[PDB]
Amino acid sequence: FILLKPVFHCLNEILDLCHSFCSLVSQNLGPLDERGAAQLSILVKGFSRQSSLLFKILSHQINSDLAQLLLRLDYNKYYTQ
Amino acid sequence: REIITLQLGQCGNQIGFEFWKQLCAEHGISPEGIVEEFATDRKDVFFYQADDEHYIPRAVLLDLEPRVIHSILNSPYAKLYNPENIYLGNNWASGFSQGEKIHEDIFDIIDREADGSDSLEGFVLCHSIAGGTGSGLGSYLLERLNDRYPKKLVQTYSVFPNQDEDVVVQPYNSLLTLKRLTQNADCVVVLDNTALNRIATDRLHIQNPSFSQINQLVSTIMSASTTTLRYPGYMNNDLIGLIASLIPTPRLHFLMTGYTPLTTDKTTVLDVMRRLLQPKNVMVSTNHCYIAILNIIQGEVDPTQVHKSLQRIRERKLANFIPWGPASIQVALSRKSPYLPSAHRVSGLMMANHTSISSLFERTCRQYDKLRKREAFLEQFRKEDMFKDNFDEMDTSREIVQQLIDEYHAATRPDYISWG
Amino acid sequence: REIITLQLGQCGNQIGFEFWKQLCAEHGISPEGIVEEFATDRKDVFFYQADDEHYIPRAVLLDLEPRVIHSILNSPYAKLYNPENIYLGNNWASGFSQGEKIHEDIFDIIDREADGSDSLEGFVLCHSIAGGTGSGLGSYLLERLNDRYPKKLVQTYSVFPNQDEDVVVQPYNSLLTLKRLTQNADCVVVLDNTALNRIATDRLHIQNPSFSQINQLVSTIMSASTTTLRYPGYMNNDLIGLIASLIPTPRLHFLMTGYTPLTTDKTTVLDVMRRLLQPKNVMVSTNHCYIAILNIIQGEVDPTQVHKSLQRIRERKLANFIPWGPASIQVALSRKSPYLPSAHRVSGLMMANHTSISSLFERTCRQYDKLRKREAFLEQFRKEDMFKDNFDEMDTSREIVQQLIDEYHAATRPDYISWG
Repeated sequence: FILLKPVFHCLNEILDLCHSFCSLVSQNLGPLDERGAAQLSILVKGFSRQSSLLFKILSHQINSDLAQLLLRLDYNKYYTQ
Repeated sequence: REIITLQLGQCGNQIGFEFWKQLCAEHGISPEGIVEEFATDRKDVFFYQADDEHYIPRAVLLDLEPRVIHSILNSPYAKLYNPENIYLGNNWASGFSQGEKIHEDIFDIIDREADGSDSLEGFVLCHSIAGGTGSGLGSYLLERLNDRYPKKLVQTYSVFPNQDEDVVVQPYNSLLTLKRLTQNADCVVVLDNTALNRIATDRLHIQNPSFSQINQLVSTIMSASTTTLRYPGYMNNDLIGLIASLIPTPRLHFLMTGYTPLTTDKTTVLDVMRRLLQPKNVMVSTNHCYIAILNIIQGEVDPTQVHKSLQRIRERKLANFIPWGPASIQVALSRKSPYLPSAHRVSGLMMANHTSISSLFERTCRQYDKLRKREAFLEQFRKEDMFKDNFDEMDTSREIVQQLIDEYHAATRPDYISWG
Repeated sequence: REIITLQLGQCGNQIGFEFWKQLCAEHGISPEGIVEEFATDRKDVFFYQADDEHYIPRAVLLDLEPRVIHSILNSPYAKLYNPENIYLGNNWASGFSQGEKIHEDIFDIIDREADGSDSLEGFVLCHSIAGGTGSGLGSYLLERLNDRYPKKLVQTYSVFPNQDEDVVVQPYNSLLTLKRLTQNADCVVVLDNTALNRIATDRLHIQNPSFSQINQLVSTIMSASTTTLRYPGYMNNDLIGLIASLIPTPRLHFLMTGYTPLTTDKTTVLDVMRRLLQPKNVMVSTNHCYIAILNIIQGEVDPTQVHKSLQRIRERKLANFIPWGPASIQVALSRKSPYLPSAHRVSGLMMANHTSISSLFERTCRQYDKLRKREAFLEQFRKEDMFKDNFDEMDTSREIVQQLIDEYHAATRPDYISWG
């Protein structure tokens, strides 16, 4: 799917925000509410937003792409929300 | 990084013995450790490489009051396992105390292997719960390893004993082992003596020699659980990578097993998934739900049908689960090895986090609570009382395991987002 | 979608054995199930495809107190039928009770085949009415399948026993079976022991070994009744598509049989039709009428003459029927197979709904009523009494079968538009 710009340019930021979160958790083993909580709540809401957006996009209709949906649809998790 | 298996206790040594024999036959290894002439596998994790193709496994065999370790020695495979790392009661306290005096030399045996390996990821314990000598010593060693290797991880192939309930102090022993395992073990794969015995009655007429035959079942589970590491693949090319999906929260790290062709002595992937999801293939004896499921199939598997197989399994809805966790079942593939029989060309296994095992924990806590009110078996042996005069480590274990039970049922609840 | 045949009971297993052997010889299949070297047919529906051209039928062989199933095993065709799906009284209640305890494992056997198939349309039961072990167990299993598979359909090749009236509890057993069949079976094809024995005396001198030889007659009917599905055609390319024509109202789902060359060991379609409608070729023993009739012809049949034949039969007016349903007769064609003898090049069969069978049901209801008043054979074996203390399912079956008899005669009446 690298050809199409939107899906690529959204999965990339899905990975990059996860990089930032991985950094935040990596910082300390002690609990961190030192603005980490604020950006972390922002992060979970934003990641839910973009993940559900790409879910809507997934749902040439190639079998691999359409079949990949039902892994997540097993729980119906993002659609139910 | 290479894995070292810390097989301890009589039962644990028996199952580690057979596991290494099973991987000898499966891999290109002879009973003397020589590369087989008849012989594509990543053997480096589990087998140390000698110069003259002596594939010696990284097994640490710990014996206490040895009886069956002499039998292990007088075997054709004694030359196969030669790191030369064997160093000489039925109570948990007795085993713990006996371990405490020899802790340094057994740990120097640990250090030698850790140094000899290029690198080290994991300690895999063939631990026995309430195993007399095995328990207590295994709990002590478990507490020691995490401290000295904080970054490193410990898995425990715990053979949880349920034999329809001889040792009278079983609930006490198992209770203490579970406290140590709940706070000081990175992962646990639970097995059940009664469950494997019931499978044994199902598949065969064997009832009386249950232990000897059930050892084979345990060996098959243990080898299949690692086959994806032992053979290259696209994903789960390392232990932690496999383990992560299986354990979503630290406390709930106990994993149920299952195997599709229990009579492994063509079938499509759709069939093997569904067969696996019924309870007969499961080897473990208010709403209840899985937290997460994983499955690995080794055989002549068509690639385009695996995704469609998971599609169909979703339609069947045979595995009912609505946990806090979002982890959906994933269909994984591994390589069936050559040189061994290919009966049942397609054969699969599942490893999963389920709330049902809380019941099995609560049964031994129930036996313990009854026995504790009676005080019928406090044992009162001078070892027992001198080691624990307060008898309050038992209560600490009771509250910790009760927290574990409550955490399981809270995971069943819709609101495990809150503290469990 | 593929059909699974649920052959049960000693007699049912005998006829399923012969039917699958017949389709082995007819299709390109050996007693070892390998494709014939000497060998255009739709073998998908009835025969599962193995990788090495092992054409295993989707037969479920159920044994209870096995005697003849051992004889089935020690046969050349044992490798032909190897799904490995065989799992171990003369009273209906005893058979029902024995079935209940093993219902889960046999149903898992059902599930496995339904799953291994790409898809499933139908369950075809080689059921034996008042078959001792066969009856009761077949009724229970019939009650289970519709519940577990509401969309799916069940056909029953019931060999209704008439032997001129040893088992003394035949009317009771058959009575309960018919209740379960009337409410829980989508279709039934009825056959008669006296009728086939009378034909046996007609065509041959065989009198004493009736059962062994009559098996062949039954097998011919069973194979010919499916030939249009087994071999593709312009019409009736599915079981349900055929079934619709034959069963017009859900209650009246019991089907008459007939075969033109009973001595099948050139004849024009006109000839075979006017032969077939005669009562000698019929294989079953106040105005009375057909509800609907269907004929399938397999042979060297000219196409232009078939419609002219149907016209000629309409003039010729043998089949007398003024039912509430307009369905009279339609001429259908199937392909005669190669490699087997083509003696009687043109050979035909008919499936029909006829009101006459109400007489045969009422005969066993008459025997049951007389036996019930005498109260001579309640059996009252502790099994019978504990399972049925009230003995009121007999009365429920009596009222249900009496409804069926009244519905048949109401179908004869001009006003089945009103409730029957």
